[PDB]
Amino acid sequence: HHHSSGENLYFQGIWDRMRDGFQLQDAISTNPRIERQRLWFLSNQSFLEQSSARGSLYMHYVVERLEERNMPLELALLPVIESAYNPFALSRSNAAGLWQFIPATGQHFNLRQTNFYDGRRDITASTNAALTYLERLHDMFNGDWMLALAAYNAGEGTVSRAIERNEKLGLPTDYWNLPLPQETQDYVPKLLALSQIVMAPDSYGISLNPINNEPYFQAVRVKRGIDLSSVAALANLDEDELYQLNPAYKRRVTMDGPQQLLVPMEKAAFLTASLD
Amino acid sequence: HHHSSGENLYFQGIWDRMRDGFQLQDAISTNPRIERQRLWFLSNQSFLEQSSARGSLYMHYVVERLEERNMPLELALLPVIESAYNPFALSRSNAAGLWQFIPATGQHFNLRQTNFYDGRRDITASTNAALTYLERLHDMFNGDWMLALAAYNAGEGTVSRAIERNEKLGLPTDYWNLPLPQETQDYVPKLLALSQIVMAPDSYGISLNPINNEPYFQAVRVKRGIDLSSVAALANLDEDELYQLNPAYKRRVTMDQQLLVPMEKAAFLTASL
Ligand SMILES: CC(=O)N[C@@H]1[C@@H](O)[C@H](O[C@@H]2O[C@H](CO)[C@@H](O[C@@H]3O[C@H](CO)[C@@H](O[C@@H]4O[C@H](CO)[C@@H](O)[C@H](O)[C@H]4NC(C)=O)[C@H](O)[C@H]3NC(C)=O)[C@H](O)[C@H]2NC(C)=O)[C@@H](CO)O[C@H]1O
Ligand SMILES: CC(=O)N[C@H]1[C@H](O[C@H]2C[C@@H](C(=O)NCCS(=O)(=O)O)[NH2+][C@@H]2CO)O[C@H](CO)[C@@H](OS(=O)(=O)O)[C@@H]1O
Ligand SMILES: CC(=O)N[C@H]1[C@H](O[C@H]2C[C@@H](C(=O)NCCS(=O)(=O)O)[NH2+][C@@H]2CO)O[C@H](CO)[C@@H](OS(=O)(=O)O)[C@@H]1O
Ligand SMILES: CC(=O)N[C@@H]1[C@@H](O)[C@H](O[C@@H]2O[C@H](CO)[C@@H](O)[C@H](O)[C@H]2NC(C)=O)[C@@H](CO)O[C@H]1O
Ligand SMILES: [Zn+2]
Ligand SMILES: [Zn+2]
Ligand SMILES: [Zn+2]
Ligand SMILES: [Zn+2]
Ligand SMILES: [Zn+2]
Ligand SMILES: [Zn+2]
Ligand SMILES: [Zn+2]
Ligand SMILES: [Zn+2]
Ligand SMILES: [Zn+2]
Repeated sequence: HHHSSGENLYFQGIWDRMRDGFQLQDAISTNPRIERQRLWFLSNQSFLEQSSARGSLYMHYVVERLEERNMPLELALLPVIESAYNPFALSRSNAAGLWQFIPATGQHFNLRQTNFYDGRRDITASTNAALTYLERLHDMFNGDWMLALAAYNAGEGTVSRAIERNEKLGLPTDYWNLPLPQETQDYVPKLLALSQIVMAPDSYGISLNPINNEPYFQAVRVKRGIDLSSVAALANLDEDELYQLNPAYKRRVTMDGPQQLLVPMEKAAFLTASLD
Repeated sequence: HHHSSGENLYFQGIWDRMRDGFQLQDAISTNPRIERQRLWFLSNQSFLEQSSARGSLYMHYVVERLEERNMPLELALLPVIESAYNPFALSRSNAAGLWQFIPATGQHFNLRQTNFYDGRRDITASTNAALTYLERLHDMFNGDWMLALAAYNAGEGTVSRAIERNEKLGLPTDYWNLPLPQETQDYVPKLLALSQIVMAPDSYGISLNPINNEPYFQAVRVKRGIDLSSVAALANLDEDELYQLNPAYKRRVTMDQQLLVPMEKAAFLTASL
């Protein structure tokens, strides 16, 4: 119960703002599995740097959504481990977008999947769905964020079955003792290790890319037959940047999508007035 | 039902959109207490009409917040019964804003209360706090929205103590069997009755005030303490309308960084401020 309710506008950078809402640091065990993931980040330092530079487009939005819901701000780092904040990322299980929704879970959250539009890549739709899913999982596991994260990665069924197996054997049923697939064994310590580094990067000899505490994009209502090319030309925008903000459109063809477009803040007023 | 933003253009108005996200209709009992509240609304029809006219400023925002959290859209009616969608409404217990936060609960959610600023009246801050509170209450009562609503009105402690009392007596512990203060006895059936009317207004001989399924306002960044009078003059806005959208400011001086403005002036004010 650290509710900010809109005073976090005063923070200079996004990292400080994120740190303000961290909720999982108090209870971090010193399980060696966390140390193991911490070393991975230190020895692959370009991973966080590249994720941060891409993340600069999206992180402000993610942070504000988490704050509004009073959810742990460590979850603003979840796309780092899921997708390196690359919304075009696609796993071999066909997990898609920043939040790595598989097709069936995406479908459950009404993240539409056509040949030209994939709602799982849509920044705003996918983020709100992911936070809703995470909240639901947390509720299903009696408020335990470790089990919720495990279930996000492995599925609620897998985690529940692991719990019941341990109950029958007379083993403890906390996340750390569950016999989960290796990916899920690594998943939670990975997030915890990364959050420790983000909390105190100096202490690991790391420097984070400065990211300002300001919105990068604004949603603009548009018409049906307006191409990204046309919007780019109209506002003298970099078409690559527009695509990175609107990655749901495969082949950059604006078909099959909602009548909303994310545009850079500095051109938002012009495009609002021009298109709407 | 999880809501996608592609359904939105097809909705006629906000009432259709609201109904789409209703989650509490399936399990509404036919307890006489609900019928009793339903009759009150039918015999005092101006109540919902006045609430709807005020609500036209705010309802779209509330609906979108509820959708993105997959929370019951019946909760978009909670400000009707709490405040008639009037953010200046103030109970004798000093419950304030659309969502009627009392001082201590407001404080808990960091809704600041000075002689010049009351965060409880702030549309976006109060709404997000209320939804968070409601979600937390729902979680505390094992997903039961009846108990959550009762707790919103009476407090978590009161409801928990009523449940424990019934357990010891060997009574069921569902909302309907708790002997709560009369306000809280009426509170939940009031919301359910109103949602039934909104769900099928034809069936009660009611026609709801048309409200478009479009945003009324947009948030605009301001980096300084500007007067709302100055903003109103700059954009040729009615100062009253600006105040209704930004009711937290007693002194209208701001100083106390986001400002809600009518959609049609949003681009101009974004560029100007
Ligand atoms: C002489 C005469 O008869 N004059 C008529 C006026 O009475 C009438 O004004 C309206 O009257 C009704 C009372 O029947 C009143 O309804 C009340 O509205 C408030 C909300 O503002 C509710 O209070 C909230 O209740 C919840 C609990 O459920 C609390 O959690 C919340 O904190 C309370 N909020 C506040 C601010 O106190 C009351 O419960 C509700 N009473 C009910 C449903 O019985 C209307 O507000 C009055 N409206 C106005 C504009 O005054 C008028 C019609 O407008 O007609 C006159 O003739
Ligand atoms: C957000 C999301 O879609 N989560 C789903 C998850 O995806 C995981 C899968 C993982 C992934 O794609 N791993 C494969 C990596 S590799 O390409 O094979 O190396 N990434 C996603 C988010 O963590 O898979 C499990 C299990 O199917 C699903 O549980 S279910 O309810 O039982 O279906 C769960 O819903
Ligand atoms: C959102 C909110 O602030 N809810 C609070 C609620 O307010 C209620 C009070 C009621 C109200 O103002 N009633 C009095 C009306 S009258 O003017 O006296 O007739 N309206 C508000 C929202 O439902 O009062 C209870 C009990 O104190 C609080 O529980 S506590 O945890 O035990 O403090 C609860 O937090
Ligand atoms: C398969 C692989 O090596 N992917 C790279 C990993 O670092 C990482 O993989 C992601 O692992 C998550 C579990 O920790 C999965 O939930 C997620 O789906 C998976 N993502 C992808 C695209 O395979 C991510 C980004 O860090 O992709 C690669 O970079
Ligand atoms: Zn709290
Ligand atoms: Zn803080
Ligand atoms: Zn669901
Ligand atoms: Zn919950
Ligand atoms: Zn919790
Ligand atoms: Zn069990
Ligand atoms: Zn819907
Ligand atoms: Zn629920
Ligand atoms: Zn006026």
